[PDB]
Amino acid sequence: SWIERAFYKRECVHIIPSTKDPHRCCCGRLIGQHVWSISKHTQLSPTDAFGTIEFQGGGHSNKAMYVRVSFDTKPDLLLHLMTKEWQLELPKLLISVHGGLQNFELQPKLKQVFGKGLIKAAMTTGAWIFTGGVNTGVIRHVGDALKDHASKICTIGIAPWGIVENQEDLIGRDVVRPYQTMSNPMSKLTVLNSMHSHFILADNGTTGKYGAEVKLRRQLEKHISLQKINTRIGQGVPVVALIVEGGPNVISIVLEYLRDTPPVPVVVCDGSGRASDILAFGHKYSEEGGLINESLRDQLLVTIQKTFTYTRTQAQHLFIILMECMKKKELITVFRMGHQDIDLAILTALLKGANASAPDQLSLALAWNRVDI
Amino acid sequence: ARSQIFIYGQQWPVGSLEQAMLDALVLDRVDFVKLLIENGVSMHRFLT
Repeated sequence: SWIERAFYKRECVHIIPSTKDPHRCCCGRLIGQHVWSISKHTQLSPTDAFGTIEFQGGGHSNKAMYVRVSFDTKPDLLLHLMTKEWQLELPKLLISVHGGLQNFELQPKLKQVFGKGLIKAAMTTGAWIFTGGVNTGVIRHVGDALKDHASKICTIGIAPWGIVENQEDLIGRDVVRPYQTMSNPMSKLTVLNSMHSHFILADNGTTGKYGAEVKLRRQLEKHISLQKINTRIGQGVPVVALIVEGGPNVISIVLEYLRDTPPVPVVVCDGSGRASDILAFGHKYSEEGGLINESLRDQLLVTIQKTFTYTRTQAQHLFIILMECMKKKELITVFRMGHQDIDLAILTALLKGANASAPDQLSLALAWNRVDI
Repeated sequence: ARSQIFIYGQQWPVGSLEQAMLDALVLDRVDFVKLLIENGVSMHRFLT
């Protein structure tokens, strides 16, 4: 009963602006299906969608906690909900997995090495994995990694509430609601990943649109990083940023992570493509950070204009954002395929981002029993 | 059966999966039973 009285929610009560399609409103829902304040005029109310999800189908049966919260909630109440109501202890490591919302396929053991890297980095440190929630793209690879894991977990994903499929199926108050892992191919409403543990599904009022979870996730990660652990070795629950593939937005996410106080190290993987490959090609051909000569500059421009299908001015702006990222070249760790898996990267990020002395890093590695790192 | 019948977007009638579960049990089809339990039906709610 504390979840309804502590968390709030918002629902679409607008003037129904048609724009393109007369049925589609500003929130995208049907014109008769109704029941920020700018053009949506949304009202606040106690939540009606929280509790347990029993994932029917999709291999193994797994129960995942969930709660629908407003996008403007303070992160302290969500973290108190995670520590108290969900009985989750304070973790020793935070992993932030970002990537492209479009579905993609990678190399087979690039996928396997990445999955085993995220899985064993999740068990050995007792980390928390932060994904996009829905079963698209990189989070689909994370869910396949968790399916292949099959052992022992806190892999809480944050998704828009309106983008989820069967929203009426997840309506209840502390009631176990069955969910279908089966998704329609044509339905634009995405599906929830079957092998996740918790959900921080956030409603800004709109349905079928993104952007309702990025600010809340970033504020919650900052608030967790302000939660200096009792060990307090130069940091508290240190934050890494795994990037697989990605689009134009993940470069801005990397810029927000690097240009932050305290700085967040960013790790990338190679071979997936798109933004990660241009980041790797920038990182190998960089010389002294921002000192990039003309030939690799217009090579980067033509690869941005070819892979991301952008115009010349958008490619120039993306190269400017790349150089602004590249000013902090020491924080970015690049994993290249070809006996080393992902495991030996997240750690590096913890070691350099912790920024303690080398006796402290040596004692932390001794605690983890990681001689190679 | 795994790659096309149990593909994404396939609508399923209520109670038909338990009938197929019984039919897989009586014909000694171990892999169909493994697939079926994998696709949502539990032994607690089926076996009477």
